[PDB]
This record gives sequence, structure tokens and C-alpha cells, in this order.
Amino acid sequence: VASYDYLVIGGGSGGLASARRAAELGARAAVVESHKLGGTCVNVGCVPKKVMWNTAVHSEFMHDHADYGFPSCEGKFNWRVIKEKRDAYVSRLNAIYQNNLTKSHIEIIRGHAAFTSDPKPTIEVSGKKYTAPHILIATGGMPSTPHESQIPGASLGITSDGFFQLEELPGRSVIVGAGYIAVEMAGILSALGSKTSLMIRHDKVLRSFDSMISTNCTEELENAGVEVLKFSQVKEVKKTLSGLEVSMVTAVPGRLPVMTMIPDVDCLLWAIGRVPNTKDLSLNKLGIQTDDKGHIIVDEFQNTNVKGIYAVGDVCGKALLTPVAIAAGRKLAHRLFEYKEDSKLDYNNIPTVVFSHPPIGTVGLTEDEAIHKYGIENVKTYSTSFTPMYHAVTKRKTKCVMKMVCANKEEKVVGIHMQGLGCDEMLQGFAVAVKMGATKADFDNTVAIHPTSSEELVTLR
Amino acid sequence: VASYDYLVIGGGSGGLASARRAAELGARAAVVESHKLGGTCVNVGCVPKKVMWNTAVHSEFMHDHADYGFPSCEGKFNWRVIKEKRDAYVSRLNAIYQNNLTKSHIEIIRGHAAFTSDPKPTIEVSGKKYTAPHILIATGGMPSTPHESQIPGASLGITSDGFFQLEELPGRSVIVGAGYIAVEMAGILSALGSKTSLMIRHDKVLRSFDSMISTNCTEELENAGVEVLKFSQVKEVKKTLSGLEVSMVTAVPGRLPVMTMIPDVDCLLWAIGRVPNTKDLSLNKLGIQTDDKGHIIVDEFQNTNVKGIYAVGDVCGKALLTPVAIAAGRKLAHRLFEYKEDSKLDYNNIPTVVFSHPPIGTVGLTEDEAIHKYGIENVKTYSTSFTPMYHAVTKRKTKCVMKMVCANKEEKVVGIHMQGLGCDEMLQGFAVAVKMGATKADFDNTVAIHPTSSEELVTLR
Ligand SMILES: Cc1cc2nc3c(=O)[nH]c(=O)nc-3n(C[C@H](O)[C@H](O)[C@H](O)COP(=O)(O)OP(=O)(O)OC[C@H]3O[C@@H](n4cnc5c(N)ncnc54)[C@H](O)[C@@H]3O)c2cc1C
Ligand SMILES: Cc1cc2nc3c(=O)[nH]c(=O)nc-3n(C[C@H](O)[C@H](O)[C@H](O)COP(=O)(O)OP(=O)(O)OC[C@H]3O[C@@H](n4cnc5c(N)ncnc54)[C@H](O)[C@@H]3O)c2cc1C
Repeated sequence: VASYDYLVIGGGSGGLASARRAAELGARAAVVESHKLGGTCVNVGCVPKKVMWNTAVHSEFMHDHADYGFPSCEGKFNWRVIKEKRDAYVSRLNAIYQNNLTKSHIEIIRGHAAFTSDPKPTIEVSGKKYTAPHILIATGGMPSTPHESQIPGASLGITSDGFFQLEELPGRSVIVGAGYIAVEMAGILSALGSKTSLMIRHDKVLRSFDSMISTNCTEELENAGVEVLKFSQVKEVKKTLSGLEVSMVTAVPGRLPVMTMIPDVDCLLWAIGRVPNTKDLSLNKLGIQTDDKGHIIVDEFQNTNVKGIYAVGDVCGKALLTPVAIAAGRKLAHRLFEYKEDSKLDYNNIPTVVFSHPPIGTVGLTEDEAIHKYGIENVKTYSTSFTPMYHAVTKRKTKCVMKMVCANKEEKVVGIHMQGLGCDEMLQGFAVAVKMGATKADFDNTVAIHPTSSEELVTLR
Repeated sequence: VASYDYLVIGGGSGGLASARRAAELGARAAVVESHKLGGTCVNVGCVPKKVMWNTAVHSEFMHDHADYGFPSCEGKFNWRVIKEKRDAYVSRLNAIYQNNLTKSHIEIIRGHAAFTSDPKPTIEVSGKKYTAPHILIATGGMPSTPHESQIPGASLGITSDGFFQLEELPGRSVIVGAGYIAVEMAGILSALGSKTSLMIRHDKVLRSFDSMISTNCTEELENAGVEVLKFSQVKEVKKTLSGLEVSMVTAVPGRLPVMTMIPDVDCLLWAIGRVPNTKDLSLNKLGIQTDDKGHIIVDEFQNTNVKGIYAVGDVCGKALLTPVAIAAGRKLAHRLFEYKEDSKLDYNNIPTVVFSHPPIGTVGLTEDEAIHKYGIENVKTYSTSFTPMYHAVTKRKTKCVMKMVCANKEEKVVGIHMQGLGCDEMLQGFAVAVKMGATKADFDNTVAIHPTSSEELVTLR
């Protein structure tokens, strides 16, 4: 039984960040990883997604070329070219991560970990045993897929994982789900030329975002050529002579249900949710608590219910973002190895960017959330809607919407929501301001930067 | 003698902003304007510049098209197309401004104003007299040009004003000056296909910016195809059979001076400075103080040395930006018509964006300024330099540099300097944070947004 100061199960963002900070603090750490280092962010998430986004963004700007005084750009996007370059880049990252571990003197244990029956928390990887007074579970999650029992032929569809394996641009694609990943994939496939439908169970996407965003985002998708199938769901999928045929039920409220066949579908993409990767960990051998989806339950300090066992990142099922897993992993290393007992991640005011077209940036409370927290009488919002100056000369148009949610007399800024060109790079600093507890006067007292879209936020009235 | 509560001389950004806020407060105001409303920002500055920038930005992205999986884009930018669209847009703005004045019940007095000999401060416009207990001078400035006495043939060159009149893309262009306007024009002309030289008196451009920025900016220009002629200056200009011929002296220190002829120049653009527009105001009739460049001297509250006469904006020669003229004009209306005696603009921590390629964003103290203000022992900087993920797949590359200047033990953030893709939209919110007196811990305690360039600022170590 090899003993370490810190054993980290999962070599993704949370696991790596935590292991690296712990090593800086003197800890003797090892990381167990059964697949590729970098985990979701590098391999099938953040990185490859952003590259595909930058590519879709090229496609849209090329629509405006002639408007800008250039000669029309003629054609066919070549999927394999960018795919090959994207894979390469991912390979460059994997090698860098490996090198980061080595320079930090972190041991990499390759294989699939599982807890043992052993009294003192001990894991087994490939027949060998490992132990530590502090063990971090950071095994992330996976895409959720429907059961053949509920939706026959569901297994003919792919997930976001499968999207990163595609070698050609699917001719006809149907995306099922209304969350960010659904929205992002539909946007990329559509911009790149796939005839795309997005199938959602209600009337809008991103229903958990501020209502100005879910509304605007649904509209922008339609404006961009994405067919949004509202109140629809898949009843069954079948392999036809040439593609898939999707049977769906559309049940608009106040209407009779109608069944529709979607034929000649090349790509059926399920973007319905993520499941935690805890199933094969043998958690029960230690009686580690999970919820009924398989998520590991932790406290504010990432503790599980068992002493010396912690969990961070997607496995915990809260705020499923790469920077969150990193920050929580880091704070945990300081608490464990630097004895900072108050060391923990504040889960409020975490900013998010959704890489739609145009991108979405959000931080803090939606209007309804502030209304429930402070009372209608105590919530004041300011918002603007305009066409960015970039489109002053284009036939194609997109809008920019911004909303600021203030609370109490002081008008504390408790939420910022926006969609528009440049919103992906604009959010960070306002997120800093919101974290510091800025009020509307703080924004109003900052001189604007002209001409930009960002200046709208400091001149709201 | 028609009497008003407030008379504003100059219908540009500062003048309009001040008149409009005053009118909201009940004041009976009139604006005197001798040319087009909107002044510099609308007509020959901010707006038309940004449109040309967006156009140059198209040109650069089109270089990356093939890298991104698309077929090569072939050609010739057509200047007149964009020029015509740009002029139109400017016409749309002028009509909007006019409408804004009318809806506010502000009277527009068309013509050229000048002070009278009259005891109580009185102006004359087209033979009629006007007076008010509060008169605002907001006449802006103009491009500076060399005297034929010092540089013979200087009048064969144009200024930024003339740039907005060009109808064709000049084949060969030489820009003289090292400030932002010089930098911006060289960048647009070069991106659009003009064979461009930038002639500077020293070794770097933007010498008043943080040294990381002047260095990086000079390099990016060279990398983009701009020829930077260092330690050079124009000795004379002459009209040859086909274009202009520019005689310049190059005097590198530690070297002998060398004289060079630049032939076949289509466009010679002077971007050497701005002069205040005060010359024809008859200031001396009231004994209003000016400096030796013709700038109106004011105090912290925009007062001149004469009671009931104020000045804001470019005419004052400090922080020559559209948002500054607006903010100072607005603060002044609140002080005069809302009786807020402490109402004034804080000239510290004003953010600036330079629309180069890539754009530059800056706020607060440069490293040298903080060193002089707090002492070397009390200044700590953090900086990063990386290649944005956008170029992971391109042959063409640009860099992103960021520098944070902290002061004292607390590490108060006293300056932020950056150059890079997305930096134009990224600055605003950090400017809010810096204005509120954030420290490095405030930044460090804000969760990052991944994957973005902006997140680099919250993860500096
Ligand atoms: C398509 C997509 C796009 C996304 N885009 C973004 C984005 O733009 N921005 C953002 O912030 N977030 C984004 N996310 C979410 C973000 O990627 C995740 O929140 C983050 O990667 C979770 O990190 P983690 O460390 O919890 O898990 P992971 O990075 O998944 O790490 C888990 C690791 O543990 C390994 N493992 C699992 N079980 C075991 C075991 N028993 N033994 C050994 N090793 C094991 C797995 O192989 C894996 O490498 C995206 C996600 C997806 C799917
Ligand atoms: C090429 C260029 C690009 C720029 N780009 C930017 C940018 O991107 N961002 C930014 O923030 N700033 C930028 N600036 C600077 C910004 O435009 C100026 O600081 C701002 O316009 C100054 O405003 P003002 O109100 O002082 O003057 P102006 O807008 O110049 O207003 C002065 C007005 O007074 C009128 N006038 C003058 N004398 C009289 C008189 N005697 N009687 C009647 N009317 C009179 C003039 O016609 C004019 O309309 C740029 C400037 C230039 C030249």
C-alpha cells in the first residue's frame, strides 16, 4: 500500500488544479487517470468547442464580406481541415498537461480507480493499492442518453462526445435539448451549413437564465436559420434507407397533440443532460453519500460525509464549469495543506458565457431570483436593446440586449445579463465589479469607452 | 439681446451633453453651432473611424479564411462602397442629434459665435446678440499642420479630416506622427492594402503609454506590414509628376544623419497633434485665460477665470476623448442647475482604447507613473504574454499582452494595460473595478470565464 499525502481520482480540471496547488504546498500527491489528461475541458468540451465556435464565427463574418466592400466569398466549408487542426491542438494540450504534472513532481497513476473494502479509505488501480489521509474524487461526468426502453432507437443518436468525432459536416441535423450545450451545438452546425433543427420541450431555450436572455436567445436562433421545434419530444428513432427518421410528438398547450416524422436525418444529437461518473467507484464500500442521480454530496468545504474524502467539479453536480472545478480544487488544497480552515469557494456570483451567436454573458441573479430574494418593491432593473454599430453597414443584423438587476435603495448590482457581439470578452471585469458589491453609482461613475458596446453598461438610465 | 439660462458654444459631444442635461433640469438653453451637429465624434472622429476599423478588421479575418477550412477569398477591397455607406451612417446620426435637441426643447443657433466687448458676457452670432448667466465654451479643436515656413510643401499633405474625404484607397501612404490617431490611421490604410509607412521621431509609437504597450504596439505594426521609419522627420515635400516626393532626415543616435527621398507618395497624412479652436472667439475681449497653445484654462469644476464662463472638452486640451467631454458637460449641468456644488469630473482612472490591430486598452497609471507616485519598493506588476486560442489554427499570429500595476502591501490595482484580440470590449468592466479601488485579491477572487482572453486578468500570478 503506497502512501501519499494526497490522492486525486480524475485527471481533469478540478483534479489537476487541486493536485498542482497541493504539490506547491509540499504535499506528495499522485493523480489517478483512466483516460486522457485534461479530461473534459481539453478533450471533448471547452477547448474543441471554442475552436468550432471560432470557425462558425468565420462563417458569419464571411456573410458580411460584400457589405464591407469586398468581393463575395463563394463557398463550401471543409470540415476535415478544421477537424484535423483541432485534433492536433488538443494533442498539444495533452502533452503540456503531462509536462505540467511532471514539473510539479506529481505522480500519474494510469488506470481506473475504485474504493476498497479497507477500513482506512484505500483505492485500487490495476491490482495495486494506494492510500492517503486526503483523497479527492474528481471524476467528472458524462453525457446523458435516453434508454431504449423509453425511446426506442435512442442509441442511433450521438452525444456531444460523438460530435467531436464527426469527420464530415452532417447534411441534416436534429439537436434535442434546450440547455447551453444544445444551444451551442445547434449554433455551430447551422453556421457551418447543416440544415439544423433544435427540439425543445417548451417554448424557449435556456429557461434557467434571465427571461430576457431565454427570449432573445430563442429569437436569435430562429433569425440565424435554426428551426426550433417547440413543445416537441422524440417518440422514437429508426434507421431508414438513408439516414434516420425521427418520430416526434408536438403538444402545444391548448392544442391537440400531433405526431410528425422527421426523415433523412444525418445526425441526431442528444443534449439532454450530464450524469455523474460515480457508478464504478465502489462508493458504497465506504458508504459515501450520493443523491439519486449519482452525485456525490459535499458540504461548503467540499467534504463528503466520510472524513478525508472530498469531491469537486462536475461529479458534485453543481455549477458544471471548468473554472469552478479549478477554483474549488485550489481552495481545497489551501485548506488541507496550508491549514486555511476558512478556505472554500463562494458559489455565488459565478459568471457564465454561452457561446451562441451572438454570445451570452451572465452573472448573478436573474430578475425573478432577485424578486424572490428582496421583494418586488426592492428590485429595480435597467435594460437596453440596440443594434451594434458593426451592423450599421450590413444587411444581416443581430441585436445586443443588456439588463442590469439592482436591489435595495443603494441599487446594489445583483445581476448582469447580456447577449451581443463582444459579450464573451466583456463579462469578466463586470464580474469583478459585481463580486466586490458595486452599486449602480459605481458603474455610472466610470467614464465610458467609445465607441464600444461595453459602454452601454455604464450609461444605463 | 435674447436671454437664456444657458448658452453653449459648440454643438459637439461636450456641448450637446451639457445642454441636454441642463434642459432636463429646467434650464432654458440654446446651442450655437457653426457646422454640423455631432461635431468631431460624429463627423470626422470616433464614428467614421470605427466603421473604417471594422472594415480593416474584415480584411484581417479574411487572411485567416483558408486556415479555417474555407476557400480562399480573392481580392480587391472597394473603397467607395464602404465610403458611401459610412457617409450615409454619419447622415443618419446628424439627423438623430438634431431630433434629440428638438425633443429637449433646446434652441439651435446656427452660425459662428464670438464674445463681445459687452460688460456682461455676451456673444454675437450673425449680428444678433445672446446672453446668459452661464455660458459654456465647447468649441473642440482641429488637426495641427506644419507651417510652410518650417516644412516647405507641408500643405500638400492631408490631416485626419482629409482622410474622411478620400474617395479611393491611396496606393502609397506615409503617415507622420506617433500618437493614437497616427497609429490608427496607419493600421486601417495598411490592412486595406495601401503600402504604408509611419514616420516617428523616436523609436516607438505611443510613447506616453506604458512601455509594454509602446513596445508591443511598435512590433505589431511591423508584423502587420507597416514600415515604421524611426528617428525620422520630414524636411520637405514636393509635387512630382506622379504623386508627392517626401524628403526626410533620419537621425539615429550614434549615427550620422542621412537624408532619404520618398517618391511616388499618394497620400501624406499629418497626425502630429490637435490645436484648440479658440482663435476666433474674441476671448481677449473678456480677458479669458488661455495657455500658449490657445487652450482655455479651467479649474477642477470647469470654471474659466471669468465668472459664469466655463469650458469643457478638447478646447481645454486635457483628456481629448468623447466620453470625457460628455461626462464633464454633464457634471457641470448638475452643478449649475441642480446646485450640486461638489459636482465635477474625476480625471483619474479614465479608460482609453486605441483601435490598433490588435486593439489596446488602458486605464490608470503606467508602471513608471506608479513608481514615481509610490516608490519602487511599493510597486509590484504582474504581466502575461500569450497567443490567443483564435490563432491556434492560423499561420498568421498576433499576441496578447497584459500588465497589471499594483501599489502598496494590499496590492491596490492602480493600472491595467493590454493589447490583444477582444481588448476593446474587455476594458470597461475592469475600469469599473479599478475606479472602485479593487485590489489584486478582488480580481483573484472572481471566478474566471473559460475559454476567453479576459480570464487571464483574473488568474495572474
Ligand atoms: C461540450 C461541452 C462544452 C463545455 N464548454 C464549456 C465552456 O466553454 N466553459 C466552461 O467553463 N465549461 C464548459 N463545459 C463544462 C466543463 O468542461 C466541465 O465543468 C469541466 O470539464 C468539469 O471538470 P472536472 O474536473 O469535474 O471533470 P473532467 O474534466 O471530466 O475530469 C474527470 C476525469 O476523471 C477521469 N476518471 C473518471 N473516473 C475515473 C476513475 N474511476 N479512475 C480514474 N480516472 C477517472 C475521466 O477520464 C476524466 O479525465 C463544457 C462541457 C462540455 C461537455
Ligand atoms: C480621427 C479622430 C478619432 C477619434 N477617435 C476617438 C475614439 O474612438 N474615441 C474617443 O473617445 N475619442 C476619439 N477622438 C476624440 C474625440 O472625438 C474628441 O475628444 C471629442 O469629439 C471632443 O468633443 P468636444 O465636444 O470637445 O468637441 P467637438 O465635437 O469638436 O465640438 C466642437 C464643435 O464646436 C463647433 N464650433 C467651434 N467653434 C465654434 C464657434 N465659434 N461657434 C459655433 N460653433 C463652433 C465645431 O463645429 C464643432 O461642431 C477622436 C478624434 C479624432 C480627430
